[PDB]
Amino acid sequence: GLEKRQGALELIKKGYTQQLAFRQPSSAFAAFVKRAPSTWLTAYVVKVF
Repeated sequence: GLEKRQGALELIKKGYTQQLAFRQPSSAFAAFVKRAPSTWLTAYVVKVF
């Protein structure tokens, strides 16, 4: 379709920002800022990022 890529990039940037909201001070990630850090999720975030 083309031209629809720009709208896709905004979704990636938006998803990136949201994921940062769940980033704990330990630089790790989890389902919530309260739940214990998940080794897998933290590793997965790196894979996509």
